[PDB]
Amino acid sequence: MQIKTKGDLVRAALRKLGVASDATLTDVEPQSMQDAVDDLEAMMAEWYQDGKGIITGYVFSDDENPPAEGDDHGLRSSAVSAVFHNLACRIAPDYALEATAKIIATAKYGKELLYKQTAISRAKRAPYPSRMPTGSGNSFANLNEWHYFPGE
Amino acid sequence: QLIAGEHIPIVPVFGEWGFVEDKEVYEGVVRLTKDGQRLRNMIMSFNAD
Repeated sequence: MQIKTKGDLVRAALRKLGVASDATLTDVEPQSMQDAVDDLEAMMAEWYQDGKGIITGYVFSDDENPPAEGDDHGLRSSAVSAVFHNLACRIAPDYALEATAKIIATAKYGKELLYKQTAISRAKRAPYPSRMPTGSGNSFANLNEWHYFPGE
Repeated sequence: QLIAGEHIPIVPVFGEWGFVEDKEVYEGVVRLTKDGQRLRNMIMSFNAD
């Protein structure tokens, strides 16, 4: 992917907005880019609820290394589009803007597709209750005196 | 110690007795209802909960 850093993500979001790109004659001053990177970090941290949210492989920047922009985001090839579409939607209000309908639809689709595989993994069935008999047709358990499922 | 008689003094009583594959099996009347009764106990306990 050509989009390999948090600033690359922000640049793609701004280009999707139409605020600034490589072709424009006016560009955003770097405080704006730093604010957008802070917005991206806050959004990703809110998504990834300390390990219980959306799993993406995103690497949160450390304060010791100074510039967040320039750090690789660590996302897979398939999450970049979702993340930067959501970022465009999230940082549109800074510039007195409203993300267009196509951008909003793509943001929804990307977030859902991001959670799809983790939802499939998290859809698990709990073990048998502690009061559930093992069955006399299991032979091994009957002979080992393990007539009831442990549970929990 | 020699004891009286020509036979071993222990007499066994069997229920449903047989050999399956060179292995003894003997069964009463209770072995075969344990599954149903355990299930009934479990379902009654679930309903009481």
